[PDB]
Amino acid sequence: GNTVYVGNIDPRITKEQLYELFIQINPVLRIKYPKDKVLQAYQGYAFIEFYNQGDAQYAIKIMNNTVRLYDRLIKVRQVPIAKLFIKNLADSIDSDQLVKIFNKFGKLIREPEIFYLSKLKCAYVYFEDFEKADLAIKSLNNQLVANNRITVDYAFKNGKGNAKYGDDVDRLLNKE
Amino acid sequence: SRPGRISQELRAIMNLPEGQLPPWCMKMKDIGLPTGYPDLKIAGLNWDITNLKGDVYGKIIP
Repeated sequence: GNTVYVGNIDPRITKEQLYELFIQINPVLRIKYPKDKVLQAYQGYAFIEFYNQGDAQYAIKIMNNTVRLYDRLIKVRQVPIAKLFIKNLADSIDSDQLVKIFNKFGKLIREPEIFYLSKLKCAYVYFEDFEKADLAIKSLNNQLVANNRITVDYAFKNGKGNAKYGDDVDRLLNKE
Repeated sequence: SRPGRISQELRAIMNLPEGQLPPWCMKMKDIGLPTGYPDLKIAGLNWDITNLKGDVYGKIIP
């Protein structure tokens, strides 16, 4: 009730700095900021405990998608994904066929989202793992599916696939 | 460390150039001041903009 989940923290961010940031928003009781013991790095997320439910709720309203630390937008919720842009789908290509085409390369976190630019049928596909996302790019970029030639690369957030997605590795290791 | 002060190191990490209010102050106009700091003054909201100097953008003044 009084604790909030903070996500998408660049691993160079120290705990002193998390305290310095969140005391601007309300007084802070404690911070749990987990360290991966093997790598001796932080894991991308923290838990910030305020003094009561009200201050926490305030913090979530104010802080959520307001602050960029090392250019990355911080998330704050109560209680790190491989996203690909696919261009030039055939009319035939269901949401289901996308699932079947990308399944074979690795696990998908959610179902695809289809949208249209300009006539130009596109989709977002969401992979659990950047390692698996890479295979799908290599195998399907500039290839023929249902007689249409598609392109496959990482979506814009400026792009997914940056180095600081060792956050992907930490979350896979620690099981989301 | 205090509410209303932000170190140069954190400012650099935030990409916040000097003479600018931190990005969360805009939302405070809509939603209101911090529930845990009833007496917080922020320069350009409820404190004269002349006080926005250096690391300081606000201060708890009753």
